[PDB]
Amino acid sequence: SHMTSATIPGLDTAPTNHQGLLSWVEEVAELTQPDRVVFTDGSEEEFQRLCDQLVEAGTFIRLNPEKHKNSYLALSDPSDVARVESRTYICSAKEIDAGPTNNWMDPGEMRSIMKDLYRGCMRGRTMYVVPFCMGPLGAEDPKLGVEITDSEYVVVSMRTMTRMGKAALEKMGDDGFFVKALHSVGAPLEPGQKDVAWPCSETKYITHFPETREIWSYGSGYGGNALLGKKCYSLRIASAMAHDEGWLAEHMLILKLISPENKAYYFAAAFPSACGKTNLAMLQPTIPGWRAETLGDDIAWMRFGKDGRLYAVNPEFGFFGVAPGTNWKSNPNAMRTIAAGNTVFTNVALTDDGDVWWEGLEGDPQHLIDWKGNDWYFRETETNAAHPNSRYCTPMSQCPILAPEWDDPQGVPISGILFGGRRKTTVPLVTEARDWQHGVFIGATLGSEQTNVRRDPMAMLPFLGYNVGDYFQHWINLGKHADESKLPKVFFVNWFRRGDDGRFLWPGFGENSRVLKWIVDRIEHKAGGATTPIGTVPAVEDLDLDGLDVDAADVAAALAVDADEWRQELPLIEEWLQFVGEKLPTGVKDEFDALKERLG
Ligand SMILES: [Mn+2]
Repeated sequence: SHMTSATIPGLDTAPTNHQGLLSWVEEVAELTQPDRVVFTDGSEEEFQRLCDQLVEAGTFIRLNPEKHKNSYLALSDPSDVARVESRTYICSAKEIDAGPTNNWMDPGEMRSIMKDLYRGCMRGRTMYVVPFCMGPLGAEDPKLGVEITDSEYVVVSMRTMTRMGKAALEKMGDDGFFVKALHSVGAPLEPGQKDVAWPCSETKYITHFPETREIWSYGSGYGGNALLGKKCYSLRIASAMAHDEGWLAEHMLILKLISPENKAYYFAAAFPSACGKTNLAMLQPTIPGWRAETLGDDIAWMRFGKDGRLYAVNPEFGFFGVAPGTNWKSNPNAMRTIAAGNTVFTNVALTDDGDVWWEGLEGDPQHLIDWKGNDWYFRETETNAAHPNSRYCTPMSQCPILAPEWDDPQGVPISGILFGGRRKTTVPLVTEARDWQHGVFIGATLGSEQTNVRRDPMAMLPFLGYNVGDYFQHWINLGKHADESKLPKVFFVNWFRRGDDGRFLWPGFGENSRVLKWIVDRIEHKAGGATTPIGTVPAVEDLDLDGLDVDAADVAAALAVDADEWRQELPLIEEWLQFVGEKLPTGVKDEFDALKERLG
C-alpha cells in the first residue's frame, strides 16, 4: 500500500522550476504518505473551493453573508485551543544557544522522535504545499517560506495571514532560499473512515531548528502552533536570522501618528498580553488635530535604511486577534475591520441570526450556541459562550484606518520604540530612556503583573529563537554601530498604575494619545520633563490634559518616581538578570549598576 513519491497523485503535475522545493516535497510525501499532494496558488477560486470542503467536513459553517460576507465559524477540539508553550522547542546544536527562556532538546534526539511521528501521519489526507512570503513581495531580500500541511483549515488561514501562493512561489525562482515549515495534525485516516471537524492529537511538538531555519509542528491545528508564519517564522526563526543578519524581528505593534502639523511619526510598541495593545494599535486620539493609523498589531521587522534610520515592516498580511474583549465601545475600528467579512472565526458563539458573539461584545443576546455547540442563555449559563482564547482571522487590507504605507516594501522610519507592561505601583505612566543602551535595559527588564512581577524582555519571553542574553547583546550592538542621532528614542509606558484605593490613575484608551503627544514633542525636542533616576518623566504640567476631566493629583500620582519603591524594585531586577545567566551582557549589568547608583 505504501507509495513512492513519484506515484503519489499531484506529484506528476508538481511545479518543477524549483528543484530543491520539489525534492523536499517528495521526501516529505514519501514519509507521511498522503493520498495526494496539492501546491496552493492563493487564488480566490482556490479559497472558495477549500472553504466548500471545510463546510462539507463540518470544520466550517458559513456565517450569515448579510452580516459578514465570505465568512466562517470553526469550533475546535477542546484539547486544542491555544499555543502550547511546554511543547514548544528551540533545538539549537547547543543548549546554551537556546538559553534559559527556551525549551531545548538535542536536535538529533528531536529529529528521531518527530520523523517517527511523521511516518504515515498523513494517510487518508491531502498534503498541501503552501508557498508564502513574509513581508511585501517587492522587498529586497523577501523572506519566503513553504508550509507543508495536512490541514485545509491551516491553508485557508495562511492565505489570510501571509501573502500566499503563486507570487511567493515565483519569487523563490529556481534555487531561492526559503524556510522549510512542516506541519501535521497527526490524525491519519483509514480508507473510507469518517473524519472529525477538527482533527488533532494528544501528542504535540512545535519545534524550531535555528541553524537551518526549519520548523516542524505536529499534533495541533490551532493558531500559533499550526499557522507557521504567525509566531514560529515571524518571531522565533526570524529573530535568529535577524541576529545573524544585523536587523531586528520583534513582537511590536506599528503605529502611525499624525500631528496638527500634518507630519507623520511612526512608533513600534512592545507589550505582553493583558495590556490592551490592540486598543493602542488602533488608537483614536482625543485631542484636536491628531490622527492615527495602523501598520500592524503584532509583529515588526526593523532594518537600517540607507539614511541610517530604523525602518519597520509588518511581515504579516492578516490580523489574528483575540475575540473576547473586542467591542464597539473600546475598539470600533477592529469591529469595522471584522464587519467587512472575509473572516474565519474560531471558537466564538453563534447568534440565532447567523452572526457571532463573544464576552465583552455589545448586544445582550438572549440565546447563543456556545463554542462547544451547546445552548447558552443570557444571565443564566455559567460558562463562557466564546472560548477565552477564541479568534478572528481577518485581512489587514480591510481595516478602515490602515496606513497607506502598510504594503511599502521599504517600511516606515521609526522615531520611537515603546515598551509597556501592567503595574499597579512603582512604574510611571511614561518614561523616556537616557540613551540607547539605557533603553535596551528598559526593554530587557520589562515587568508586568503576574499572579508579583513577571519579566518579559521586549515582550519576547516565549518567542526568542536564541539565547536571551545574546539577544540583549544584539540590541546593544545595533545601537553601538549606528548613528546615535538617527536611532529611535526608547520609552516605557504604564497605562495601568493604581491608587491605594484601587482607582485607575490614568483613564487610558483614547487618552493615551496625550502621552503619545508628549512622546512626539520629546522627539522634536519641544517638551521638557524631570530627570529622575529611572529616566526622563514628565510632570503633569508637561502633558496636554486640556479637555480631559481628570484629577491632576491622580495624574501626578501616575507620574511619580518614588526612590523607596525603586529600591524595592532592584532585587527583583537583579534576580531576573541572574536568571538570564552567563550570557548576560556587561552592558545590561552596567545599566543596573547605574540605576542603583542614581537611586542612592
Ligand atoms: Mn502576540
